[PDB]
Amino acid sequence: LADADAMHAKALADAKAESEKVTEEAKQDSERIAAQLSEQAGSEAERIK
Amino acid sequence: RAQASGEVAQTLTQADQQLSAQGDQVRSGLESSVDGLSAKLASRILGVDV
Repeated sequence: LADADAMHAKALADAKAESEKVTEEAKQDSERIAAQLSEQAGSEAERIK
Repeated sequence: RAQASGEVAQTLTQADQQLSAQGDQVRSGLESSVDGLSAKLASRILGVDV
């Protein structure tokens, strides 16, 4: 029971760490997708000009 | 896209105005040119100058 409680604590800690890592990776993604879409917007605007 | 479309529409309107004025001036000049152009065209059609 002590080992299982420690396993649950470790699982929660690792879940927090993994969620933080996933959020950081997703923020970097969101940034890159936003940059790509902004470049596409510029290309479309210049084509129309 | 909307900003570029609006800018393009404004440029088209400004052209339709200024270029229309330019065309009016060029038409004024062509009005003087008509006499000589027609005279030479008739001369070529008939032959023997005139």
